[PDB]
Amino acid sequence: LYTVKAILILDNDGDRLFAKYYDDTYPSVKEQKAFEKNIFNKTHRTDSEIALLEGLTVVYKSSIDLYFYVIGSSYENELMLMAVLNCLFDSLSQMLRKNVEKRALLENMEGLFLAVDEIVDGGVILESDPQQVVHRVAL
Amino acid sequence: HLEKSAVLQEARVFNETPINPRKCAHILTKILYLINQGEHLGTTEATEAFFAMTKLFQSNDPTLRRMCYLTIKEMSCIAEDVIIVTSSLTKDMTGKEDNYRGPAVRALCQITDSTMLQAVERYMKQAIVDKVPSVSSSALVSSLHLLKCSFDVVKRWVNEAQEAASSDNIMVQYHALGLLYHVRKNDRLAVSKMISKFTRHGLKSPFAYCMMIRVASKQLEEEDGSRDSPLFDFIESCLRNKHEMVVYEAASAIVNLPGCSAKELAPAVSVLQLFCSSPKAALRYAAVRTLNKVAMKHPSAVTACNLDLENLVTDSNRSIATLAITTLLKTGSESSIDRLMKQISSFMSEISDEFKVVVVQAISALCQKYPRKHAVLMNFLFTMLREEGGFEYKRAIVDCIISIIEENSESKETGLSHLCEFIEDCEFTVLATRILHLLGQEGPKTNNPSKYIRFIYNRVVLEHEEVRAGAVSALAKFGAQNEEMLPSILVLLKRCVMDDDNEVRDRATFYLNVLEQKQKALNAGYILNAATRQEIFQEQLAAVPEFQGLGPLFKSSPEPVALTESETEYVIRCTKHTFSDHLVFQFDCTNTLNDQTLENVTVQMEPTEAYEVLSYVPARSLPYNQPGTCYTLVALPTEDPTAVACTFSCVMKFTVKDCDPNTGEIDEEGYEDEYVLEDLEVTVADHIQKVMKVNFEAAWDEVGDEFEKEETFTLSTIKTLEEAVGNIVKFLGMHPCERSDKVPENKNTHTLLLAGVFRGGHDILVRSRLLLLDTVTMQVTARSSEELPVDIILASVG
Amino acid sequence: EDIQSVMTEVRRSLGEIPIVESEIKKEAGELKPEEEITVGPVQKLVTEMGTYATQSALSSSRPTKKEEDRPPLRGFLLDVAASLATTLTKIALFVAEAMLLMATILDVDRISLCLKVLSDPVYAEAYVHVNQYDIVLDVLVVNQTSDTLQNCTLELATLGDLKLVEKPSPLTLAPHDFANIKANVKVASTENGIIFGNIVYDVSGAASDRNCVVLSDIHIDIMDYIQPATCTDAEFRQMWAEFEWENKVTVNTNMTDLNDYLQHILKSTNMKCLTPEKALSGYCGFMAANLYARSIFGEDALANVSIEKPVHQGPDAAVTGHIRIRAKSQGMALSLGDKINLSQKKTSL
Repeated sequence: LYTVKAILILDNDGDRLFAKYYDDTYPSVKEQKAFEKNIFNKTHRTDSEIALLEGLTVVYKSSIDLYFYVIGSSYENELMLMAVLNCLFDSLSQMLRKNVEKRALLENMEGLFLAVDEIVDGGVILESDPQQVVHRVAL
Repeated sequence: HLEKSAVLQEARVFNETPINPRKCAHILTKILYLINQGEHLGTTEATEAFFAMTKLFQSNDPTLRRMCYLTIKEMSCIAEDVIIVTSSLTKDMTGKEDNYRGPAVRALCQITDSTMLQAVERYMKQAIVDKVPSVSSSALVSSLHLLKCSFDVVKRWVNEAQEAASSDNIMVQYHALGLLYHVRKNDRLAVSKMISKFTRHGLKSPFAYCMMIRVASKQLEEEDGSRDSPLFDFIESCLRNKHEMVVYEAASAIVNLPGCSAKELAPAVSVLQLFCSSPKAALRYAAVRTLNKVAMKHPSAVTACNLDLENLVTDSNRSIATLAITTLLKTGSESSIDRLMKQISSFMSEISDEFKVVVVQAISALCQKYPRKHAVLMNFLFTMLREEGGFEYKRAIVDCIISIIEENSESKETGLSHLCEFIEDCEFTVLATRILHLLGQEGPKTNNPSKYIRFIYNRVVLEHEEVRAGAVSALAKFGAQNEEMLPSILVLLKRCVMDDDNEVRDRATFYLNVLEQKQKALNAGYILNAATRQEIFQEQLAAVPEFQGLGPLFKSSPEPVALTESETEYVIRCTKHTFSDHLVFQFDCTNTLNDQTLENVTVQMEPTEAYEVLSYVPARSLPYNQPGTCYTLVALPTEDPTAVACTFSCVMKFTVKDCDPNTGEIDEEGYEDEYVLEDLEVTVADHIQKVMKVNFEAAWDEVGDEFEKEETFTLSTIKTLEEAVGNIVKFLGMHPCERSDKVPENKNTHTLLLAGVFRGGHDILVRSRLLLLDTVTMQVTARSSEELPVDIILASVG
Repeated sequence: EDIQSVMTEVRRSLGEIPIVESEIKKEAGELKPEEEITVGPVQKLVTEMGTYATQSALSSSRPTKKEEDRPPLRGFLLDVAASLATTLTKIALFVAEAMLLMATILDVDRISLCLKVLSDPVYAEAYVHVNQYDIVLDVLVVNQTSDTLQNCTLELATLGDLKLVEKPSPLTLAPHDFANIKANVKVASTENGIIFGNIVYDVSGAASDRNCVVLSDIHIDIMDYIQPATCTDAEFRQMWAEFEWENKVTVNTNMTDLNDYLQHILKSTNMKCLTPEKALSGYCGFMAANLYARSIFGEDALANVSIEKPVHQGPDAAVTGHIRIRAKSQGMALSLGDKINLSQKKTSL
């Protein structure tokens, strides 16, 4: 619910190759990096089952190559929240026939992008399951 | 990498017709990438880009249709024109590539404007409403950003508008409701009848449920009415399904028991607790911290041990580590187990999911439950704290020290003893600064001089001009106060301990020199650093000068009356004031609606039981949420039978003027309507001071002598005072007496011989002999030193 | 005024960190010339712009502290003849022009702007005598034996910074006879790292003897070994902190004042307290005594013990002073704190 501070897909070199601040109210590319730094540096590819930072939900994940960040508020249950996060790995994996890689990332961004807008759009998750998508999309 | 430049040049690619969707798309992609990564640039170029891009648009090249959406999408609250597409939007609108249509509208809406708002509208209406769920969704999202801006344009449509929200897809159903988050922001009543709709049907989206919960909950705090059945109803509903989140959600708030609900709910909860109890919902941790609150009830507590023991045991899962601290805390602990744990902790804390942070939080809680208190623990802890350490204690210390002060701890001798020592050989200059400052104030109120000195010397012992310096500064509050031996010696010491090292020399010299400069006693001082309540109201009232008599206020209102009921636009609370001569009703308020400001305001009162009516006063202007004063004035007749208790009839008159709150307008025109004004009744307690007599014996009789009226009733269906009692103590506001007041939850006989003095000076006196034979027959006397009161009391008491 | 102008100029020229209120105080003196010789309100205005600037900056936010203000006097300091002057200052606590200038100056604002721009018969008795370095073995083997009874066996060894080194050769236990058997030990060599000594030693059962004594020693302690040694105090402090922190033991309790007591302990360990400040080991003192010593195999050991000290209804017949012991290994170091603890008092060993 207009609830994504950003969803970022971050490299684990603290880099971010995706960020959409769906919702935002703080700025700076730097501060974004800084903010990123404290937490990323700290989580350092390691993640947690759950993590709350800022009273805010941090659901983040890692892949086998990439670090997934979503920032949200601990003010909206894990199970769902994760479900979207889950949705993110999985569909990308199946559809593409391949999940995220650094390589994958490097060849083309777009698909992520395409997906992303569809799934979520700002601080409101319009959707969180693949299938609909799968049919819906045909690129 | 990113850079704008290639691309602007590269815009000439637009010039080709032989292109591949891929080829261009990529180029398009490149620009978008710089940006996805981040870019910043000029409008001119953007505008240009548009044109350039825009330029291309023969095709339906589908792919082409998307990219632009993006592109455009990039611009929304910080845009550049709107018009250009327009056609293109319409083109979709008649044009069945369904798909496409939806993305485009959506961007526009942060970017929007009102004229242009006009545009979509008949259709739009349709459109939101239209067909396949998919399309409809697309529609929705679009508003919201426009809602930022506004959305009321929409809003209006509403009686009619909502009904379509009626759904047949889950996902959708969930969605409908948030828009209703703002809908319910707008309205509460609506919900209520509404709920019975929400309540009415079982729901689809777990998701839909959730918003309701918050809400539902939100409602509950003060009570969501007789949640009994609803709460219950809900209770199942939250309770089970195939979607976990609800059960949990419900669970955390709902406890209820300090000697309260625990019934089913504890079992269900237990099913859950246990069920969760290994990261099903790693959620479980948070809850214990507050969401599902714990501070227990006594047998209840004992039961809790096992669950906490699992976490305590497991030591893993970030979600686990946190959980360990809250559960243990909330439920509390025995000393003994702590011991086992201290060792566990010894390893654990450093990183064990990065335990230190949870722990600092835990620790902050520790400092609080014992902030220098269970000092033995504080010391055990202290030893341990320092010990287990790392370094990370310091941070904690900032809290801990603070805690100790909060108590203003008293096993300081010991507490301090540990602190002092350890800190010495637990280092960090920084801590010292803080503590110094505090200590600085405290000194000889807590004695133990030799020790304290003993310490102090040590603190200084350390090098640092700076470290040294603090002992002297702390000392000033101390010195000045002196202790169990200090003044003589205090004088001796500064002498005994002295230093060179220039600026360090200087510090000694200077303090001295400073010392040198004031009489040390003085030195220390500088450096170291009726005509009631209601009468006041008679005066407060006095600043006005339109009077037509007043007097001095005698007593004031026994109860202020809201003259407009609850949360009304013209919300009124009124207070009534009595003087020996006049009574003023001064009217307190919040011309409520931001709709209105009321102007040309005066207050009518029309009376039944006497007062001479001098004037109705109103406030000149009353804007929203802001007391202003209006008054109504009377002079009080005192020696008449029936002449100061009155009910007065109220009608509010005003010329009603509309507001723009943004920036208003205040103009001569606007038209009146008048609204009913609530009654004012005047009491026998706005006027009276309740008393004890100057001469009861005599007075008691005497008051009879001159004054006395009577009423008798014989009570045959009820043999209880109590009804009578409710009207009399309370109406008169006087004292029941002659040690003839008291009755337990029963009593055989009762007299109130009762007192206070009425306005206009003279007194109003009452004797109520209530007599129980076993019927009650009773003699009520009112006797008075004022004529108007005897008739009055008999009435008034009712 | 020359000085004043210079100060202002230099101040302007700098800006990039510092700390001084103290300086302000330093220029001022009890009295001093300021302005023409007086320009009253205008002069109050004079104080207001020059000082305000210092202040404006002051009012602004910080990084590392520079110094938390304690300018209480600072306030008088800014605002018969002497008495009159004082009164004027209190009241305060051309003029118009000065005030205006101060306002203009008002330097956090400036900083902010800059930032924006940037953006057995045989009885043998023996004891040890350690006579001067040399730990020497008094042995009485008295062979009150009925003959130079046959004797067993003895073995040499590396020892610590010592090595045992002599045996009187024969092995008879001459009848009814008393003998002095000397062992010199070699006192500067043989490392054996069996600390505190306490190393097993053999006298053997090897001839008119079925057994004997195998012994480990005990009786080998520190307090003695170390000699006093000395330091420059500033450096010392620095060092004190710097050293092998890792040991401490507490002083608290005795039979004496630390005058006699301290002397006794000092002599006992043969070690140094480096320096006094007369603050007073008498009226109380509330003295912390710094002690240093260097030994025979060269460890330097550092102490700060901080101690209450005897004196009627004032303080000291315990301590509750902490003896902070630094010696490189904690194990000897603490042990030293103990050792001293043994040393501290005087009672039945």
